Amino acid sequence: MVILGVGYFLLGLILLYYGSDWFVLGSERIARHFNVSNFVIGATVMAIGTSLPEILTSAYASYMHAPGISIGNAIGSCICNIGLVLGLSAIISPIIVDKNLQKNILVYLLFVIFAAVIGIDGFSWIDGVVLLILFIIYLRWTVKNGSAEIEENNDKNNPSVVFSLVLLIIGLIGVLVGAELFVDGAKKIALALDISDKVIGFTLVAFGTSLPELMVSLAAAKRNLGGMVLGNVIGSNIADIGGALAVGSLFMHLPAENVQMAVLVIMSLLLYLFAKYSKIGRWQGILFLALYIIAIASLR
Ligand SMILES: CCCCCCCCCCCCCCC
Ligand code: NA
Ligand code: NA
Repeated sequence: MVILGVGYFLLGLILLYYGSDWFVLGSERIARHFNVSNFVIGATVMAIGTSLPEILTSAYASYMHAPGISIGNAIGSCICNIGLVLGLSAIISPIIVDKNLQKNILVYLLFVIFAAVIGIDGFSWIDGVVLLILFIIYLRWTVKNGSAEIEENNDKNNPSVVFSLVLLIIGLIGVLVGAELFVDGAKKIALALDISDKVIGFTLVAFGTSLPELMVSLAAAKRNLGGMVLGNVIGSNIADIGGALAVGSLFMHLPAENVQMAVLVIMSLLLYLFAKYSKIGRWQGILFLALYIIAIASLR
């Protein structure tokens, strides 16, 4: 069993590594094809793609009468995206945020503050419907503001668009399967070593759901695509709240997570202030990483 486990683990790392880059490359080309910014493609296609694990996990957990895990994982993912993912990415490729993207981050901040407020006494299915609708509105508003598309499908290099789309799809298949092989491999190794417990198990799952955002953003950062990185942090958090958290609330009332929500609000405000008045570079990234470390050391 340890052999299959090692095999799954290594293969997962390989698929994550090359899949993340193919996903980024395909997504960037697609953005160019359809006259939208990297932020837009990051906040829509890439964000949703990489958040599929959180959404499925939250749905499953709530359906299995574990709403605490459902909301814990969703908000935990948001803290990870800003703290670890953006933190690492900012150092690799410092990001200067233009005016239009600043506006988008501000709207993101309003969304998070709104969710924190209505979730003070937990989330009901009605809160979830509301958050889901706002999720949809955000996406359309983001696409419309970030698209200077001024041509029809007949104006494009359609065979090139096909290649880009296939690269994107295969990339995404790579990162999602890779993330799952990683988790299952590590679980098999832990089981084989007789060191598996529920703490290690849930830690493995929680981190597994975040591996796609992590690898994709790092891949984007190494290619100096800061707008894509930023899009795929902001969009993932909204998809995690408007999508993963909301869908969880549809199966069961979710318990309040006021401490984690407060942390997310503060990190979001920080992110906005940096975007608006400075940059998201080395010491901003250092700060975000320090806050993430404090979070994983002290949050229950
Ligand atoms: C860059 C990848 C390096 C992998 C190094 C692996 C060393 C042995 C790791 C055992 C991990 C066990 C994980 C489940 C507890
Ligand atoms: Na995502
Ligand atoms: Na994810």
